[PDB]
Amino acid sequence: EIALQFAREAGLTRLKGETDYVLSNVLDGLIGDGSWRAGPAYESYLNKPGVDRVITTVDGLHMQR
Amino acid sequence: TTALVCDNGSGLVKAGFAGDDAPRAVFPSIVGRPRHQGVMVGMGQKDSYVGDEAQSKRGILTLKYPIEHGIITNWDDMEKIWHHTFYNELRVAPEEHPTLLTEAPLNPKANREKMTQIMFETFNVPAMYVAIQAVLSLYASGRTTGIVLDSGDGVTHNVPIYEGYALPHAIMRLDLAGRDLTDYLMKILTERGYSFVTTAEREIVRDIKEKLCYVALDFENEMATAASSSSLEKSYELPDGQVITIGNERFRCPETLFQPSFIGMESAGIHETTYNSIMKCDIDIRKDLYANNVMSGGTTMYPGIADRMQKEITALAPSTMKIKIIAPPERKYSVWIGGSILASLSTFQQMWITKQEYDEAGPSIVHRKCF
Amino acid sequence: LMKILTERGYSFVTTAEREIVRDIKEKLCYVALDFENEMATAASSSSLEKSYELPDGQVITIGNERFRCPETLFQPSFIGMESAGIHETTYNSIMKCDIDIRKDLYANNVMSGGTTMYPGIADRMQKEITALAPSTMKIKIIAPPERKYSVWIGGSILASLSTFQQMWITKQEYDEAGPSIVHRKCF
Amino acid sequence: TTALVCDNGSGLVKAGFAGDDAPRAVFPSIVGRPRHQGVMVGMGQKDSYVGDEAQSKRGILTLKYPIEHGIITNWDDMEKIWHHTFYNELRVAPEEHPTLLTEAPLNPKANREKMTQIMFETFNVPAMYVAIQAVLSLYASGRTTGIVLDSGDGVTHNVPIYEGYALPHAIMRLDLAGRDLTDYLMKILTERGYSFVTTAEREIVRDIKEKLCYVALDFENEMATAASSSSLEKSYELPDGQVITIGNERFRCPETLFQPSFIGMESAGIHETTYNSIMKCDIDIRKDLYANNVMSGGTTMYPGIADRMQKEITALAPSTMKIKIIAPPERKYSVWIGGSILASLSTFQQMWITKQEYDEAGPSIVHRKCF
Ligand SMILES: Nc1ncnc2c1ncn2[C@@H]1O[C@H](COP(=O)(O)OP(=O)(O)O)[C@@H](O)[C@H]1O
Ligand SMILES: Nc1ncnc2c1ncn2[C@@H]1O[C@H](COP(=O)(O)OP(=O)(O)O)[C@@H](O)[C@H]1O
Ligand SMILES: Nc1ncnc2c1ncn2[C@@H]1O[C@H](COP(=O)(O)OP(=O)(O)O)[C@@H](O)[C@H]1O
Ligand SMILES: [Mg+2]
Ligand SMILES: [Mg+2]
Repeated sequence: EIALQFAREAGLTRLKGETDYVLSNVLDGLIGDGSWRAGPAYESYLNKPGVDRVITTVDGLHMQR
Repeated sequence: TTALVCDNGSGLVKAGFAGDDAPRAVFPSIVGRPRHQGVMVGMGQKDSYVGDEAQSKRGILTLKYPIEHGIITNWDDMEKIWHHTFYNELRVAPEEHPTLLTEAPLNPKANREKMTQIMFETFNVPAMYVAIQAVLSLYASGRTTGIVLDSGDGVTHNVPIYEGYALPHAIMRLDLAGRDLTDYLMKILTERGYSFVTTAEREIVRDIKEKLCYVALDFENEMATAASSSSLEKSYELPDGQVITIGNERFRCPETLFQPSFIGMESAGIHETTYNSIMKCDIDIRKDLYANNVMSGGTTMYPGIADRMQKEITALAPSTMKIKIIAPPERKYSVWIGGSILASLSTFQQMWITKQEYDEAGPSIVHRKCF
Repeated sequence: LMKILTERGYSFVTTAEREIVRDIKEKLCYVALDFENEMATAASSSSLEKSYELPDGQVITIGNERFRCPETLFQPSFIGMESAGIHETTYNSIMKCDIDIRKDLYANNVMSGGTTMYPGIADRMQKEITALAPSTMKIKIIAPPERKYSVWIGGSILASLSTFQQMWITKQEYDEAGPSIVHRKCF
Repeated sequence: TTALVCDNGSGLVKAGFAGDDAPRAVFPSIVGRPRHQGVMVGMGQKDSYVGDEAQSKRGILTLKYPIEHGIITNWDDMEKIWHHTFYNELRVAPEEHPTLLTEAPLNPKANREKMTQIMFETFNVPAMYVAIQAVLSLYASGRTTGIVLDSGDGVTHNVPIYEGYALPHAIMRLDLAGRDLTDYLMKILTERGYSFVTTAEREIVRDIKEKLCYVALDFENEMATAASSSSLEKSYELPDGQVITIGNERFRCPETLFQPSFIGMESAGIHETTYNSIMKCDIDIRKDLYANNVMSGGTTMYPGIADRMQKEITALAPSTMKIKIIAPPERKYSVWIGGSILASLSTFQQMWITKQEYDEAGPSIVHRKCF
């Protein structure tokens, strides 16, 4: 779990396959499936399937059209 | 005469009669005052609103919590709260009932001193008593050995008890509870364009957290899944008809309990706090304390929290020990149930703080006849 | 309406003619539910046209001016103003209040005054606000028949409530504070 | 190659080359369209006027602000403004120069995503980076420790930094800024009979607010002076030759910054927000934060606002601490100067987000290499 926490937050698995080969065996020893080379999956807010423009209390004092 | 049990928690107030199975009145511990200037004469407006009444009209009020991190900051508001609890929900006369109270461990002593003074002067109660919430929680579950993790709205504390003997030096306290989770969710919700800033909108975020949050068994595994598809997404309807949709915010908000560093606190997660508290007891009672974890309080109602706690403790404890986490379905009211049980025991009737005693000793008597 | 009746050769330029045109507007105009749809019908046939008798015996007939005149309430662009329509003004007026009272304010649209008396204006208001409002919310328009005198009736009520006789302004108070007292005592 | 810094604020857009002392181009962020009919043929009237040409001809246009409360709302209008900034105001090709963009803290994450995508697809910039405006304000001050209060046209926010270490949990954001003050001044000017309702007449109110308003040291004493005599009354000449005179409105309009309840907002004034943001930090850095208050933004240029800030904070902080407010004369352009410094540092050349790095991870990359 600690290795995955560094990967997602800091970026330990940025190279995602061309690491120093010292960090490789340590990760390979921790998780043997070898799935860390894929990279940490990230959520993209560009698409917005559930985009919900919401006028709350503050946003309702100042708008256009 | 009939005894009264009043659990004045940070978020909600539980009240009722001793010997009952459930509290009779449960209302939020909020006092609201108008923020706009009135224009229509004849209806009449009160200067303040208390409890459910302040919740209904929250669109024109500012709601102030009289209790913060378990310590009563505003005393006039708490006086009004007790007035309400005594005359508009239970419909009782305080002078004719012995009332019981609860207090979080390791709190300032001025808090309980003022509580005792207020109840013996403003309301003239014939008898009173202040108990530690964890002890009542242990009474409610019908056990005399185990470690209690009571996590309410303001305070999350651990109190290990063995064979009716507590170990005060092992008691932990952490000011990380439901209100901080609500604040963290209010901060995180801005990542999706939803902005809640007003005190009325704080309550809405609280309802969202109550109805849509859960604790993930594997945090990194859960985050990956929500980033891969839209399975975990759910939509909530705002009071004005608009709809919002929250994704990984569902399990990020409660994760502050296990990773306090999200909100800038240096303390350890509640699992590590429980382990540290167990490890500070004697070596001969750790086997029993491992196998009698009792959770109670509102913050322990997130679905799946029991499994995550069991997994973390097992990861911390030695292999040969057996870890059992006890989560009764009525744990939200465990403190009040325990208080009702304690007030109905015959042996306890000799432990009340009578008015006579208070008069002779003074508000200082709360530090002797109470733990 | 004065500027638009010139399109049929009718000219009104003096104040008495102003009152006459105002009377025509009171007696013949109405608010069309779909301005674009109603404009097609008027240009297609002559069912919408009516007749009015001028004070000196001449007879005038007006067509699409019946519902183009009151449309300026919804599209102030007709008289050159940049401001938005009354429906969108009401919508904005609600979005500037606190989120917990929007539900109640949708369900209590009260309308009053003579300009509100046009036939069908309540239905057009309801349709426009429903178009602007969220789908779940219920839009209800309250249009009492005597709304031409709602302000006076409310004044009559407020001047007769017992709890009001302490909110007066008296000459003795006037002499001490001067004309500035009105902002301090009244809203 | 030379870098560009583009501080696309809510009210004005600042642009220039890195290493330069002042922005080369400053123009209002307005996109305008005609609201009449063009009866003269042969002029070939265009569709949209952007920038100064919109202000000059505003008598026949409707003016629309694409950025509001620091959040871009009309992306086509923003695209037009960026196109104008790159081509007609700087006379440079965006495809050959690195660019730096600024953003307010606590914005929705989708806001910077679309900025990154537009820069990397429509303009094909070689590299780009997004920084928080508050941090860049500290770079221009030549300081590495202090709390910044940035207040522009849309957003007023606080960011505490100690020894180059930011504390995200103490960041404050308040949507109360210059546009709100202009609207409140419009609403108050109807008391003297002056009426302003069109967008073109909004800009005149902005000009009179800039040229006549000042922050009062003591509000109540200032009101009495205004009502007693005519000393504070000043005259302004409208563009048509008509003259207006305003009285206490000179210092009532900026008072909203300290009393948000004037415009119906519930949050506290800027002074209390600044004090609260410091008090959320560790107690061992509060002395430096009191000693290094830095202010920036247009809404800070009111005469005598720094003295009011000092008086207000010193009344809240303990008596032993020293409050030093820093208000450099060029603080209206602090953010751009800080950006120009940052893009010019050799050690910053490795923090750019390149096109080769963009496509690899998609627009999501902006949430990792930036803050
Ligand atoms: N089903 C639920 N899911 C998540 N949180 C809950 C749920 N029910 C209650 N809570 C939380 O519990 C808190 C109050 O519970 P409680 O322990 O009664 O507080 P207190 O002990 O102060 O009275 C609330 O702040 C709420 O956030
Ligand atoms: N039946 C009607 N249909 C349409 N318009 C009307 C009608 N009656 C009155 N009006 C309009 O209402 C306007 C003023 O009415 P009223 O509500 O008395 O104004 P005020 O509120 O200023 O007293 C008049 O100019 C007239 O054009
Ligand atoms: N001398 C001044 N006095 C008062 N207000 C000013 C002055 N100069 C600029 N402003 C205000 O500053 C606001 C925008 O300034 P600026 O900080 O550049 O905004 P942004 O940071 O969004 O570019 C304008 O709305 C204007 O009202
Ligand atoms: Mg409790
Ligand atoms: Mg700016």
